[PDB]
Amino acid sequence: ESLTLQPIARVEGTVNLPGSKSVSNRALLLAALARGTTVLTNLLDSDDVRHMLNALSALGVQYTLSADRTRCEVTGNGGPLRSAAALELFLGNAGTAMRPLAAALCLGSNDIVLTGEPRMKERPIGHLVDALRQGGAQIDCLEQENYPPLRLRGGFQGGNVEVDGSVSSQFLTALLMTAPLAPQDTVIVIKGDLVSKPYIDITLHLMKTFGVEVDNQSYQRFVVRGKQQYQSPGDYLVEGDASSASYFLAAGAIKGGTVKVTGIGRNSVQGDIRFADVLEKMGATVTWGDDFIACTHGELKAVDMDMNHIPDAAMTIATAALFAQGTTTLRNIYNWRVKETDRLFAMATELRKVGAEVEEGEDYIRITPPAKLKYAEIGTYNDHRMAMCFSLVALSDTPVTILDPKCTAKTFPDYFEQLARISTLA
Ligand SMILES: O=C(O)C1=C[C@@H](OP(=O)(O)O)[C@@H](O)[C@H](O)C1
Ligand SMILES: O=C(O)C[NH2+]CP(=O)(O)O
Repeated sequence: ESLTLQPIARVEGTVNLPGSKSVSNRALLLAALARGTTVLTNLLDSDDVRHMLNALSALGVQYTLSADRTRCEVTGNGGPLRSAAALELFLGNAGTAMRPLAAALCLGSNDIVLTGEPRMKERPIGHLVDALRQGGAQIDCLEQENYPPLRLRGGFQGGNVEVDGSVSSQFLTALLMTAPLAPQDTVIVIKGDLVSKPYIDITLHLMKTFGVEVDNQSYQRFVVRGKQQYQSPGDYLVEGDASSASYFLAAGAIKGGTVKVTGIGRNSVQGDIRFADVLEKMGATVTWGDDFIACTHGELKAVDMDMNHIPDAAMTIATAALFAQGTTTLRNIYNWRVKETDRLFAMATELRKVGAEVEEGEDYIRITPPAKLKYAEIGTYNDHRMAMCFSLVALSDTPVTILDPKCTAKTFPDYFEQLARISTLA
């Protein structure tokens, strides 16, 4: 399957964003654990959220979904999830299901196997397993240490644990969400650097919404009290996805017009709102509201930036760079290599097909645009963001053909229709 995007002369309009994947999967898990019934509004319907919903169903969590799957009423368990069955749960390639559930299912005495798609068995989890085992959990890595599939037999108590923060923030996120329900207090020491720090902020905001605080000592040590229970907030509004927003804001920066996204704004908890600052640095004009961000085209110039704070939206800069004057350098993005695909390899390979010169560094990418873009069929590596990032090539005089366009469904099933709504073809 393939989708050819014809050249787009102008983009403009307003996009009502689908829900945030990151917020959706945290909110579902916390609602499942909490005391009380939580009503989630603007929940994302996408593969990663569906895998979480299916796992929660299999684990006995009671919830209802609206017809469009964006409103979800969760009856909280008031405690750790429990199953009497020797289940195997398939989690696709959803890190925000696999990592949080691997920790949560270490509470108690279940016997559950977590698995997923082939790529998920190549995505690291050992830093999380190590910390959970230090806290008393029984875990078997059925194929190889540091990777799924995992057999979880429970037993997490708490105590003094160390977690490496240098590969994924999700390991720390998973520990933080599980530790409050453990029988003992947990002190989490971060071994070295912490990547993707804004996602830790999301986790802490969500936990606070659900009635639980922790002592964050400069992102280097966390003190969590055990014996707690999450408390439903009642209604909870899931923010629009700021990573999904990046494509539309960039499209405005490149080929607007003014493109406005709604459902996020200056006070959002998602770190990817900071992507708009990069477009501003490149020369676009950005306007902020409490519930919108808008971007208007101006002449674009390349940037050289550390992107560790926005690793997902950073991919959008890599293709927006094709429209900027000069060489763009994106630094401190090593964990691109351990995500839906090796994104440093994939982005460099596909950028070259449209004519860019690319230096693929170990943990950075340097992109020098060609004078004129070339027509290419873009491989997407079963990676939603490869498809969405390369859609921007069509904001030029050259079409682009996106292979396997349905991979956008990991986070954004209707991406191409939403892009078309704001596009005027040349
Ligand atoms: O916690 C989260 O919601 C996420 C954390 C990030 O992963 P890393 O911490 O591995 O960079 C990000 O890439 C992912 O899409 C969502
Ligand atoms: O969404 C992204 O760009 C990266 N997702 C990684 P996951 O959410 O599967 O851990």
